[PDB]
Amino acid sequence: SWYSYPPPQR
Amino acid sequence: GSITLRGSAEIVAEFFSFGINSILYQRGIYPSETFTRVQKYGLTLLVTTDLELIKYLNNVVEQLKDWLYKCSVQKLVVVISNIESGEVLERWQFDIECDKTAKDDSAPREKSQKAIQDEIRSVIRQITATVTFLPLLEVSCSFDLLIYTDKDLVVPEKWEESGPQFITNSEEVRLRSFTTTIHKVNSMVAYKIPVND
Repeated sequence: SWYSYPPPQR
Repeated sequence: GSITLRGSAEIVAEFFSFGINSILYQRGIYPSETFTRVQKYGLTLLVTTDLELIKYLNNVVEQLKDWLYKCSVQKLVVVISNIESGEVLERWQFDIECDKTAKDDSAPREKSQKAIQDEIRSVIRQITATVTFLPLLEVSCSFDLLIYTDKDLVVPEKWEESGPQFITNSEEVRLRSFTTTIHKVNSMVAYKIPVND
């Protein structure tokens, strides 16, 4: 079970 | 204080933050006018004073301890993809081990810095080293931070429970690894493999 961290936006 | 993991987490925290920051410079996640070159772990490594990023890693480091150190942290992956139009091109993956059998806790200071210097030496170098090994590169790519746990990992909107995505087509190359009775850190980076057709 590993995580996924989303990137910025603007 | 009679802490335990905090010690390893201290080096592991600064270690990740240093190795990570360097990644952005080595990769090109933002203007180079924002980082500072320093001599840490006994060797020269670069860092950045990016508030937004510092805020990104702050939440990561803060929870890394609370969410990760309170659930066992084993590995870390970083998915870097060109935002302009290049999909996933670079994926930096490093392994993190916190606490390696030490119920005793009867030893003054349990943390290896020397062996650490060697790893961190190659970690900061391997990032910068491979880059030079790459035929130029600097795209406004996007970031994807991956964390590897063990037991059931409960996440809301902060992270995405998965990881197996293992990109689409990239080669992974080992750089260095270190394992101590107090912690183990591995290092391996992968990038998109050319020759699609």
